Amino acid sequence: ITFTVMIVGQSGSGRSTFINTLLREETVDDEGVKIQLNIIDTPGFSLDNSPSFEIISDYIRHQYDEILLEESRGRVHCCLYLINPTGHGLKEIDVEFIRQLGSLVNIIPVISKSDSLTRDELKLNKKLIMEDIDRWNLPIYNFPFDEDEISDEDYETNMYLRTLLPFAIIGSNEVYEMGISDFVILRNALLISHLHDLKNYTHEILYERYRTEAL
Repeated sequence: ITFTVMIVGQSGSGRSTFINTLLREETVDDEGVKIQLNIIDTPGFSLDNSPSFEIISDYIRHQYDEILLEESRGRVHCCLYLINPTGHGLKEIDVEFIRQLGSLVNIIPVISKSDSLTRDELKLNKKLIMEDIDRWNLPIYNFPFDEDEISDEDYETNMYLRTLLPFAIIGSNEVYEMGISDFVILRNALLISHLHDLKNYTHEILYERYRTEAL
């Protein structure tokens, strides 16, 4: 079971060191069965450095184009948008990127250089990025769940995952919190299940909207 995850975000901190904390492609098991993850990185952008995102937008659209093509005779299931912190909430480029591409790819916001900030600094930045997501109605993957199927306790876990957003993912992968533990290392089973929901979300609805756009 192959999976496509793309890393997008500014040079600022280090978009090149982030892939290591897990254009260039890189490949990396369930409850016995083999699961090969195909992570792909893009160049870091700055509003003036605009010709670097149109090719990401093209790649995404083009992957969805070659499926729709095969259905008439490789697509990205998750976007890890690296946000540079400190700089009060979300930038105009961070905003303009995720509103367009948020309809085509499952964007999940992450925070770069997490270890170079305090807990109070991190709480703040988390609060603001989320405040700018609401204000600009930014279409982010907010862990949608099957109302009847994925029920109770697993719901409580999903409410907690959403809480960790924007993911400050550092060290041995790990996500940082604010309040039992400071670093959260996701159950191998849990990460895979979500990957299956992003794989399914980009096929069941995200490709469906793009298919009913050209048709």
